[PDB]
Amino acid sequence: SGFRKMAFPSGKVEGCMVQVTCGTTTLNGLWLDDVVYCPRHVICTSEDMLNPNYEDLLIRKSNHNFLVQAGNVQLRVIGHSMQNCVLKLKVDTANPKTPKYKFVRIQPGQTFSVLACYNGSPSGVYQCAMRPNFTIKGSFLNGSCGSVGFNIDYDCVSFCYMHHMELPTGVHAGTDLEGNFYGPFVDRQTAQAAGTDTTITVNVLAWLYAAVINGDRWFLNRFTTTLNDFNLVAMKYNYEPLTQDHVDILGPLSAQTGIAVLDMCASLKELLQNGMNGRTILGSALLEDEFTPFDVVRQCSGVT
Amino acid sequence: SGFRKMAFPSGKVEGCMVQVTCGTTTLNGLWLDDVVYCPRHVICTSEDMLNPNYEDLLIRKSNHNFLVQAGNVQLRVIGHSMQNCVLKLKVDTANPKTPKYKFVRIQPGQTFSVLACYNGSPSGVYQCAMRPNFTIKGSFLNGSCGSVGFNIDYDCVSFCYMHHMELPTGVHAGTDLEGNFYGPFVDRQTAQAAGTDTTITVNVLAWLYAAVINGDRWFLNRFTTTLNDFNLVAMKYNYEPLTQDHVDILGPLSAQTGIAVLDMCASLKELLQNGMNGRTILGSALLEDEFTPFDVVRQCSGVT
Ligand SMILES: *[C@@]1(O)C(=O)N(Cc2ccc(OC)c(OC)c2)c2c(C)cc(Br)cc21
Ligand SMILES: *[C@@]1(O)C(=O)N(Cc2ccc(OC)c(OC)c2)c2c(C)cc(Br)cc21
Repeated sequence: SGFRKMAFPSGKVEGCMVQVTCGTTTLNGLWLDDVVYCPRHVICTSEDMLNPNYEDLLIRKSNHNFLVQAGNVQLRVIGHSMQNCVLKLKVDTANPKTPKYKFVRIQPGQTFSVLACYNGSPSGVYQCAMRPNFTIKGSFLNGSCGSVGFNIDYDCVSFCYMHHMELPTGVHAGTDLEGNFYGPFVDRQTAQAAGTDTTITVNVLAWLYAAVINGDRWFLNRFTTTLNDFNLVAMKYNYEPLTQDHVDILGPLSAQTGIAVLDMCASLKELLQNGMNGRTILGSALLEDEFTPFDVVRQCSGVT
Repeated sequence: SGFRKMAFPSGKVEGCMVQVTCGTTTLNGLWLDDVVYCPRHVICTSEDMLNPNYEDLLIRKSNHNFLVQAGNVQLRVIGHSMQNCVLKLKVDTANPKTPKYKFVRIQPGQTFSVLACYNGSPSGVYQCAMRPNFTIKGSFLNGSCGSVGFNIDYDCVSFCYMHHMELPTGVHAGTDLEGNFYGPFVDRQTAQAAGTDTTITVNVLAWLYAAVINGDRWFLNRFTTTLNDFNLVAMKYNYEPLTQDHVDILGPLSAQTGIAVLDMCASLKELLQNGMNGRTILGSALLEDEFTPFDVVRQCSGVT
């Protein structure tokens, strides 16, 4: 029992972190097989980042200009190329610590672990979610670029995120491992609007099921609702519309607890319309949306 | 920017997790050098755990009765001994993945990372605190015993906690790595009272400084207080008394932000007497006490 914001064990990812230097800029790289992946803004200077011509800036760089260091061993760069907003540096040695891995593009509302790194060295790991507006509310300082987000399925690391920038609003933006930005963001120091964010409804409901499984039941009520009535409420409180797909993915939690999805929706509707009244759920005084139904199932069953 | 409940990278600890089996009981062990550390209740059956005579139960066991498995390789047990509530199994091979390590007994209010494990396999990592009442509000299921709590200072892993049991109130109890329980707990299925818990005052104030450093300033006020007046308030709201030592440890945060400790105490006093009024601080609607001044400094400076 107990419910925590749990990250994946970061070991398999720690073994991939390297330091990438290009001119005077240093950030983190991801060494998988004989390729080092890092944000392409590593080739920029402060002046360049206003409106950089990446193709032109990369043309002034040769393999020997990219200094890749794994811990304290230098890697020999034999090739370089840009794919969207990432640089792929071919090294002459395959990472002996390369775990089994996939590159996956996550959907908004999905969660992942972040291994924050500085100078190629890991500093901390935390669990977060891709916000519906394609930002992540992480903890990143200058030097953290190239830190990655990932999930782990038994022995396979699915890399989903690479950190590229901080928005003026303190939220974070980045790409998948093919260099495609999540959201409308570009790797420039320009005016960039993070869209309207909403609350991940299916995740809040999954967290309400995690609360019941752990003893926090005060919010359960004598009411039910319909998907349409619940969606009027979710719309009013800037919550994502709940779909039949979301209802279906809550099925195992509904079966374990014996609480129908629509009955749990009526609890959430009452919590939205009335607040917590100075009470807590799983040690939180707000409605938590960074646990998916899969995360709740995994944590509550003990998947390793 | 951004502030997260961050755990240490778990890699160095993942390399130490093994599975320990004794008869029909399986739990986790910690393999450091040629010694495997695990909770001594591994030698018990459900009937034994009412009032077990550990000395007598250990006498019915030989080196060959302790089955230690590291991933999928069997370790040869050449010695066994009990130290307080832990079993130390001498194996014929030193763990090649043994990081630089220390065994430390943490103080109440101090924080640490937990690597939750089942069958010797890591499932997740989270940050938590040793509660003033010597319990931890973790996330542990049956099979998690032997999971460890740790801190990391550059390359050194300081092991502080080993998980032994769940209290009827869903909170967790365990020992340091010498087998000494934190708190009044014993490794028996008996009536065990977790004392009165209080809020870690210095940690809440450290988290208020983390909020100011990150933009959340609404709670700052035009007031100041004295240590004695603040302590009357802390006493009323079941908060730990603030000491001059706590004031001193908040010094670097006081210097960075330019907000005197007693001025921040007056903000906390107003928050305690008036509540949040439906507002949030670092994405939380309650006063967070699981970040020490050292954790805030580390996260806000970028220590790897
Ligand atoms: C990351 O470590 C950086 O290299 N970095 C500098 C930077 C990143 C991105 C952009 O524009 C898209 C600019 O524009 C000038 C600079 C940086 C910063 C500043 C913040 C964080 Br958090 C991580 C990184
Ligand atoms: C841990 O993995 C266990 O082995 N385990 C069983 C258990 C532990 C401790 C005690 O008494 C002190 C008893 O008494 C019967 C059984 C267990 C349990 C039940 C819960 C959690 Br969480 C972890 C572990």
